[PDB]
Amino acid sequence: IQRTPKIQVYSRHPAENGKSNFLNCYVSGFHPSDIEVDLLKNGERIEKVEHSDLSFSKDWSFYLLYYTEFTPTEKDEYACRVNHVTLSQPKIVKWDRDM
Amino acid sequence: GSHSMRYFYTSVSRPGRGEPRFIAVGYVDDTQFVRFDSDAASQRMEPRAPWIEQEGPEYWDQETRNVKAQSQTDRVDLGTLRGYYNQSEDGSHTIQIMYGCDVGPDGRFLRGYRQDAYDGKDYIALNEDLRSWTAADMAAQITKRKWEAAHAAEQQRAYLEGRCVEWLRRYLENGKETLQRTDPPKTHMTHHPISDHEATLRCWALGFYPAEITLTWQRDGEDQTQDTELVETRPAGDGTFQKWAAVVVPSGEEQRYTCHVQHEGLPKPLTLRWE
Amino acid sequence: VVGADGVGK
Repeated sequence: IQRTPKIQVYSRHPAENGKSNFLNCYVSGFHPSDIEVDLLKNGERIEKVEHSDLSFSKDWSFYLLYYTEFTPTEKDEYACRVNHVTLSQPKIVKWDRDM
Repeated sequence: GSHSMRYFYTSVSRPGRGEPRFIAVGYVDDTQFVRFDSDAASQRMEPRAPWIEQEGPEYWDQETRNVKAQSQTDRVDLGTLRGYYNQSEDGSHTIQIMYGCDVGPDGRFLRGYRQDAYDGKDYIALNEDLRSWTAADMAAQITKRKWEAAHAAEQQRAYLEGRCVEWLRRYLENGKETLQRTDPPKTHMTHHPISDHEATLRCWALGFYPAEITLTWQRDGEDQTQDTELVETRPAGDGTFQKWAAVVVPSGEEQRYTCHVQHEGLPKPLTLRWE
Repeated sequence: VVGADGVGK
């Protein structure tokens, strides 16, 4: 009855170590609209994270883009943590660049 | 080609304390250009694209007053629908509204839209003739009877055929350097071995506008759907969009597979091949 | 521009 979020984690530009970029967490297909989204660096919360204004699709499910400036480093691991009423515990989606 | 203006409203009641949260966003095609957030400081409609900022203070005052009044209507409506559905006032509920207009390549009215939801399900919708309503259930049927007696459809129609198309045209001209340019997809393919005998080919489309796009895989010139995967088109955050499609292939046979990219900014479809 | 305020549900 409640719709769980689809999650995609990706960079705005092709990821190159040492080169400033944006890390994106795109959540979509969810309902209701209350949702918690954090971006993580080696498991720790990044605090300068912005998001788009709440909007929704033809089927009324919501979508949001969360993003932060970042520099990939071949060592640090980045991830998106999503919590929503449909989830029995927060979901962690690791960023995969090579994709 | 064709163009669209759309507004999306979300109202969420907050039974623990205070007024419902109201968020409104406005788009031309896939470009956001305004927003209102009842939780924000301005308490004003705010620009979200450079080409709307040239509008004068009378524009922002009017838009602020209309959207605030609509937000209060949503407040009343959340209470009304709670009663229709015999719901307790302990729970949080959501009303969503989408409306707007399309113009064709000639800049003339093509189609109008007005659709409303409650808790994520259809509630009432204006039909394509802009003269009749579809109510999904008996609660919406009450609303429909009220809206017919109030001639609500006629008021909606006047806006959708009038100010909606007139200001859409204005925005498209004021914003023409971005709103009326297409950014074709920048494409490439990646190769990922998954075994000594199989590999994934991933076909990438990046930096395109508008968001509509088609990625298809062919094997020896025939559409292939088996062993493929397609991600939802996603925003880059700089106003452009991204998508990819992938296929698993026998290693050594990559040359048989072609990725075909269709987009408004592409006179011809693009064909990519791992050579 | 937004539509005008409508009739209540």
